[PDB]
Amino acid sequence: KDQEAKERLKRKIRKLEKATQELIPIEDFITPLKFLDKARERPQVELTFEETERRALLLKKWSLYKQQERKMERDTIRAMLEAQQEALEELQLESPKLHAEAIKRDPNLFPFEKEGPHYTPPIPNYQPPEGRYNDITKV
Amino acid sequence: SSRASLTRVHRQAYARLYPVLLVKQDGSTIHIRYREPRRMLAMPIDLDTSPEERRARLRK
Amino acid sequence: YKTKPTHGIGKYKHLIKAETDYEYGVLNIHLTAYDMTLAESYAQYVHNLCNSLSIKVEESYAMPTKTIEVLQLQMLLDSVLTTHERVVQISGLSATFAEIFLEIIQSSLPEGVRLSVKEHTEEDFKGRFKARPELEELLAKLK
Amino acid sequence: SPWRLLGALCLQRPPVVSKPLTPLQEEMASLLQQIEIERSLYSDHELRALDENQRLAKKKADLAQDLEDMWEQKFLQFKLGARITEADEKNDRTSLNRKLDRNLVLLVREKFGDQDVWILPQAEWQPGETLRGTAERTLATLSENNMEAKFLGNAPCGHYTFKFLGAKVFFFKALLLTGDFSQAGNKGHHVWVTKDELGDYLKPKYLAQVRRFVSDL
Amino acid sequence: RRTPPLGPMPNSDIDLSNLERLEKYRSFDRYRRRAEQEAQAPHWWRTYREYFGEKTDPKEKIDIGLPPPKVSRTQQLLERKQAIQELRANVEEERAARLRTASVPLDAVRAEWERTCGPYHKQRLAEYYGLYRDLFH
Amino acid sequence: VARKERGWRTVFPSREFWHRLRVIRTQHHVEALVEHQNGKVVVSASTREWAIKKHLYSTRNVVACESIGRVLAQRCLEAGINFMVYQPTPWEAASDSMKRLQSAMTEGGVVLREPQRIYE
RNA sequence: AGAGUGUAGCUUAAACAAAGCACCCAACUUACACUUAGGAGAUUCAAUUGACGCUCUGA
Repeated sequence: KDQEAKERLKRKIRKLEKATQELIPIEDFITPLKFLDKARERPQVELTFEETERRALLLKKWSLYKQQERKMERDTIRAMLEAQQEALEELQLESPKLHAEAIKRDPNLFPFEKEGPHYTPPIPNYQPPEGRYNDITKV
Repeated sequence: SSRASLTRVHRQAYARLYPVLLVKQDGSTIHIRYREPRRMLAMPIDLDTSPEERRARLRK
Repeated sequence: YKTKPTHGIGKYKHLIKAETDYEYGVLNIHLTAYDMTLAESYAQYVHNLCNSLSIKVEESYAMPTKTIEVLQLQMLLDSVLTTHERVVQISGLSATFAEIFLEIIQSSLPEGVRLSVKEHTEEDFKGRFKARPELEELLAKLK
Repeated sequence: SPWRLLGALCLQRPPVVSKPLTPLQEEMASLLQQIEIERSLYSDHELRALDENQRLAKKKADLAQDLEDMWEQKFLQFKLGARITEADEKNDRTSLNRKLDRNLVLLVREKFGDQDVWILPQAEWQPGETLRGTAERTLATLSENNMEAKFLGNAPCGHYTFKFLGAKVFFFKALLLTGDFSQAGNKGHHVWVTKDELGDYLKPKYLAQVRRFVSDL
Repeated sequence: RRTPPLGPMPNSDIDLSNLERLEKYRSFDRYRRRAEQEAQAPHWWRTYREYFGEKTDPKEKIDIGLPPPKVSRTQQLLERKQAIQELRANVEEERAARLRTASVPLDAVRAEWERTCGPYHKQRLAEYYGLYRDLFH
Repeated sequence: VARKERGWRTVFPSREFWHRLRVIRTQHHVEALVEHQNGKVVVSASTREWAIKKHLYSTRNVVACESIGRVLAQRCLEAGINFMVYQPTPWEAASDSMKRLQSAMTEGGVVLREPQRIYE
């Protein structure tokens, strides 16, 4: 009884470990079953020539804007990198050990946590109403 | 900066997602696209360690 | 032909892949936000700028979303919200380069986002698969 | 060969509110909302509204509006936070309330025997210590309050020398998580400032190299 | 047995210790372009070219003929840039392009072609048909 | 009656022709070249050329490609070329730009099919 | 204040011209990538020689 039970246990555990673990489905890549109803469909207002022209002009202007943004981003990052590397090579020339010390990593710098900006700053004295939250998830 | 915020919904068969405000416990305000055209949600608070302080906030 | 100088002209297997400090293991980047579209767009921006910087990128995937119901008990009122989570895996980022990398990411970070950056752990990798309870029951039986 | 080596910390506070959008980006956001409502699918709100309107139409021959009215009323009643405070921009330059949209950095009142200079804080390095050590040492010496600047990198951010005999300062960079303005009466006038106003403040050309180094964004 | 390579073997310039940092052929078209470029590049080993190619002498073909006029390249490029400036300044061309309804005067294009760079094309056609090799050897 | 190099069945560009059309779509301009089997060019058209680009708005659009096609058909009728071949890739052929190019050349009076060699 | 330098980001590309590469927006794609369809770019001025911009070297 003892040996048999232990062997069955261990073997079943080994089989489960060697089983191909499935992946939890993502609800974002699954269209709700209640999205295919033909009663929802909306009338499509045909677009005007002038409105479509405005759309295209806006799109191309924004493309120009974004390429300018990435140009200035390139400029900033290149300047920062070259300046950092100049400082680094100067420190290497001066102190031949502190440059290696700086090149050394540090674990406390890997785990970071930060929030994003807000539409408005926090109010000094603001309390919300009394309520509670509850998470809902499936397998 | 914040530039990649305004975007197209990179998904087919997407329902109505209307803009609404979201209020954190700290009073911070954030934009959130949500189903129905509401104007603000607010996050409450539940738990504290001080029993008498919990009772006080319940009174007030 | 072997004897002739033209030997080895066609071989390609050595061209293609076969199948301390300043050496950073595979790092993971979690991005949690209420707006799936904002999260996806930010992850796409990050992936594109990484490809531009020629920094290696193992894979990017979505963690299981989750919906939370919040109810105010002054009278009973209810509401619901959702939270989406994206994840990226990178490697090979230099020491000094990581500084400006993270700095530019923080600067271009848009509102409504919470980003974490950590070392990739088996815990994260196993938190994706279904929490199969069968193994837990068998383990308890063993105990 | 009289030399001297200094380490300095440059903390950068990120803004808490988004940038004020360009009109280009504004009309493109409006256009994106338009395209989204055009190519979007129905929601429960639209379902209930439309089918209740149809029920009313049927019952005439035989709610969503109230909810949105109540929500608009709540929105109008609610008070939002203030973005810009011109009063603080004028008389409270040593504060955060003046600008929440762009990143901030401080400046200290420094004095030297050879030349009085309005520059960024620094400190003297001694052998048994790291440059980052000197950095947080300057931080603890100047802060005198409940604020910590979280570091981001061990590498050097700036190299700047000057002679009289020779002094060489190395700048590291750091992130500010928290910050106050207690002990308001200080000798060193610590003042959070942006890049353009910093340029207006201080002259030097090693500092101009600092200007071209630091990111505008 | 083995013999040393006569010339520099292909794919030798690249490095193998570093492989993932390298940039790859993201596109069949990129690979194809590089392929034909190296194809028309000469080679020391035996190839299709020295069997089915005509083997024209290495010396250029002699011509004591009419030289081109001395056109001021600066003013020429300036006038061209002003023409295209006024073109982009025009208003209907973007609609015509994005609706795919435009055309071009064939006669004007032909005249300007035969004025500017026609003779080169005609020389090419002549040496293709072999008029030069047959007439002037 | 000429002999065309039949073979290269494993390789994509088939040498089984007499006059081939090669189109090049760069990031700036568009080139089209009618050439002989030997690799020698017969006739050319290019958006880089002034006589053609003076008119145009963009050197890369469908309008540009179809104009190049019409001009190259006119030049083929100039040089006597009326039969010729075109080796497109799948997506290259699926692209509507050179689709309209081919159509325009056909209305111009050129067929993109080479007659089968005669010999009994 | 003195030395060097100088085509859009790269190219010892330069007649028939400012070419190729790189890059950007959209679409497919989880995303990248590919592909399609669209987008902006320059040789500072006077005759290779000088004078407007750039780096370095000093206070």
